Amino acid sequence: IPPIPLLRLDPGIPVPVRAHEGDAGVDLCTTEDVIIEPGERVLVGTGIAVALPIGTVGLIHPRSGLAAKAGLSVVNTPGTVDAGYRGEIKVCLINHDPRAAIELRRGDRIAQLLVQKVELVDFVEVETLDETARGAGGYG
Amino acid sequence: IPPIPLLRLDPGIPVPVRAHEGDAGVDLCTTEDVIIEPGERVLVGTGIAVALPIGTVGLIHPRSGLAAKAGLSVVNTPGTVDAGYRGEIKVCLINHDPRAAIELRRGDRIAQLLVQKVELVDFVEVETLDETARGAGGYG
Amino acid sequence: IPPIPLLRLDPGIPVPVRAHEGDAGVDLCTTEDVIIEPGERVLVGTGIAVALPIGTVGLIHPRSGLAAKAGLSVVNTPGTVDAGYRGEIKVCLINHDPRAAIELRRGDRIAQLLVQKVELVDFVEVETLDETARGAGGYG
Ligand SMILES: O=c1ccn([C@H]2C[C@H](O)[C@@H](COP(=O)(O)O)O2)c(=O)[nH]1
Ligand SMILES: O=c1ccn([C@H]2C[C@H](O)[C@@H](COP(=O)(O)O)O2)c(=O)[nH]1
Ligand SMILES: O=c1ccn([C@H]2C[C@H](O)[C@@H](COP(=O)(O)O)O2)c(=O)[nH]1
Repeated sequence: IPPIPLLRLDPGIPVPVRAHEGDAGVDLCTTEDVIIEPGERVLVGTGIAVALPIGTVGLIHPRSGLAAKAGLSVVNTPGTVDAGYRGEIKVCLINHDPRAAIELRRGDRIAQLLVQKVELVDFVEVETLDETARGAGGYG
Repeated sequence: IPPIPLLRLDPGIPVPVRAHEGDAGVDLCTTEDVIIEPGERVLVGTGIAVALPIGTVGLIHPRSGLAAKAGLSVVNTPGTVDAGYRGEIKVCLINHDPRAAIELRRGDRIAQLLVQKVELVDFVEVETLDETARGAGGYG
Repeated sequence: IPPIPLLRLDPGIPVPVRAHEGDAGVDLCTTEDVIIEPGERVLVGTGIAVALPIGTVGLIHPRSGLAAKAGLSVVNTPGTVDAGYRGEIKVCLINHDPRAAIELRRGDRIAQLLVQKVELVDFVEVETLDETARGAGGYG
């Protein structure tokens, strides 16, 4: 698989690497210290820009450990990085703990980045849809 | 790629379109005005139904801008739209800001819809699993 | 498609099944009773371990009904289960309702598990990225 071009915007942030051979994501870091009070959110930079190939999408997922241990998550999760995006990747972090603030230092790992294929499809208006077993059963 | 049949249930909502050639998602709108007080959630309709082909899934992701700027997100994110679903697509919105209510008007864009392949696999019970390097290391 | 080896760690939890032929996910249950007070979170076990093949990822999504009806969600959503993981799958649940606690009993369905392909790519540092129409337009 062709590697993804990565631009290091911040010399103090390492190039992300895959920790185990089949791991879905690579770690993303914050380029700045932040204290996130309970219920508050903050947008931080990751120090990198990428050129994802057309046909793929980058997905920003919360880190599992910080989620369970501190309530740290991502407001717009899964964060959606489009193939044509050439800016710095940013993460919108939120503290879901009711009591304890979260302190993050520059260089701390804050999220993980997955790359997947996406169907670049068009939607064609029709007058009727075919029928299925599941039907209109759903709870939005 | 074969286009996806789309049924317009609401004549006041446009047919979604892909804004740039490789963008992962298309915009979804609310069919109704809502004011979402801090910490509250609401289920809104999008005015469309689709027939996704077997082998794919529709994913409802929060919009990036509204997430960072107002704290708007989706409670069940990523919202999972099954291939056999033939009802109106709905979005369960939540206001994660601690202070400021969010006002959305009919026609406002509230989320984005991605289409991806999904593995329709069966799970076979075994007595033992093979071993790996990562192991049982995880923080749920 | 080759079925996924599943290890039942808890004899009181059923083997997950796909409810309709094209449904994206299978149901995951909690192995324990929990009461989740408003704004609080809890890590529960699902009673199963799996061996996902290299090249895939397991994704833990909130259940749609409980999200809209009770505010139940997943803190690290989408929960990311790596191919090399051989431990018990766990779910970090959170109550986003401001008022009403959520009571879940052992055996209740709490989430859904999807399986998708993931691109196991490397990132190669470059000095410059190519240019696109979308550009650096984004709201993290
Ligand atoms: O954000 C969502 C999530 C689900 N659904 C619809 C389409 C799904 O296939 C159906 C699933 O609901 P349950 O069958 O899981 O209740 O609900 C939505 O409209 N929006
Ligand atoms: O919702 C989740 C997320 C992760 N994991 C497990 C499987 C993952 O591969 C492992 C990853 O945890 P870390 O290695 O990132 O700590 O934890 C879960 O059981 N449930
Ligand atoms: O978590 C996120 C989400 C989005 N983006 C960037 C890359 C996206 O393509 C662009 C999309 O933003 P809008 O064009 O949707 O405003 O923002 C991020 O850096 N981080």
